[PDB]
Amino acid sequence: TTNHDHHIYVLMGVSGSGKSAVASEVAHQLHAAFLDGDFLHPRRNIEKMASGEPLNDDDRKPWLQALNDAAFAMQRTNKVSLIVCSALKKHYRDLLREGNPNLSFIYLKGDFDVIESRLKARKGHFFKTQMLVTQFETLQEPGADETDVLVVDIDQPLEGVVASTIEVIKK
Amino acid sequence: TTNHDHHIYVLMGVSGSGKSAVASEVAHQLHAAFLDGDFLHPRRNIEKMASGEPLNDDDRKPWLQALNDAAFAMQRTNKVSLIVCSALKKHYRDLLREGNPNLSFIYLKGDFDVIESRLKARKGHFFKTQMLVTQFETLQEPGADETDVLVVDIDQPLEGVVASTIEVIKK
Ligand SMILES: Nc1ncnc2c1ncn2[C@@H]1O[C@H](COP(=O)(O)OP(=O)(O)CP(=O)(O)O)[C@@H](O)[C@H]1O
Ligand SMILES: Nc1ncnc2c1ncn2[C@@H]1O[C@H](COP(=O)(O)OP(=O)(O)CP(=O)(O)O)[C@@H](O)[C@H]1O
Ligand SMILES: [Mg+2]
Ligand SMILES: [Mg+2]
Repeated sequence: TTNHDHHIYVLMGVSGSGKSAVASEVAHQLHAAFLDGDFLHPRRNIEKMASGEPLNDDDRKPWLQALNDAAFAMQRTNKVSLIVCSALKKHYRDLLREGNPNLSFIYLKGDFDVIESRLKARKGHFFKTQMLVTQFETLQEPGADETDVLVVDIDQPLEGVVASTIEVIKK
Repeated sequence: TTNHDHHIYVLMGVSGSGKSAVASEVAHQLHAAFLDGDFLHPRRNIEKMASGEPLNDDDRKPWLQALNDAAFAMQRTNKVSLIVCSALKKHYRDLLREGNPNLSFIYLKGDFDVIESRLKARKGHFFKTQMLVTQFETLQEPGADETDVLVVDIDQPLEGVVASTIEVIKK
């Protein structure tokens, strides 16, 4: 059932790195299957985040399995599938990876100052620092041993970010 | 938790009526969320479909509930959610409705003569007649009693269907 002929790409990196804004554009450009993973949490998770609370790792178990399932579905009918999922921790990455030998990660890498500048430029959006500091703390950048991780420089205008993304895709 | 100010539109209709192509531009242009519902089929379904066996109405139970779920999730954080899914039988429509008072359908409506010339329009595609008859055989036209169903006439070129879809959306 796994078409090793088709591929699935997971845009990752903290909140503010560019996942959504670049992924939209790439799928539109290569004309491909794109799925935002924020969309697959179980009804239980939506209420907990709505009740103002942070999901914990157990809550992410069923979500990432759903996403992994969704990875499975996209690559039956598309050669290029993009899924947005910040996936900061190396164990989430293994939850996605399992049974998907054809899934790989594209990591939109930047440092703090760059990503901070990016979110405060959100018109009307009040920017809270602790949130981004938790994102860096949680982030367990994939090492060299994570060999299905490709990497991208977000320090570049979106469109450059876009183009690089396409390259590492067509590379 | 149901944000009655954000809405989900399901692009329904037969296979061939433009569900995915129309929904991608409406998502692009409206800058809104788009989930294609093929991708939420349980690992079981991917295999039943792969082995070649059709799905019955039992195997869609779990899939449409996942989608209903997904609908819930998209409208927490977006005012306009579009979900592609054929939605042929009234029952499938009822199942997506459940829990989601803030959901609606946009019926990419056409007749047989039209959808067929279209599916045949792509090169290298070997078009099977029964496959679309069945489609129409299966179809349970949203009747006038289903008042969250809007309809868009497809006997119109791609762009007016995009434009009309957008109208029913902003209407
Ligand atoms: N290369 C770039 N240059 C300038 N702005 C960029 C950029 N890439 C993304 N942006 C903008 O930066 C902000 C981050 O957006 P984006 O929604 O894509 O990130 P994200 O999806 O990773 C955060 P979230 O997880 O909350 O969705 C947005 O304001 C976006 O328009
Ligand atoms: N209004 C229109 N004018 C011309 N071509 C159109 C059209 N709407 C759709 N198409 C084309 O018609 C065919 C059907 O595409 P599309 O993927 O949207 O159908 P669909 O989503 O209903 C297929 P399926 O349901 O099997 O997933 C494709 O060739 C698409 O490019
Ligand atoms: Mg995002
Ligand atoms: Mg389609």
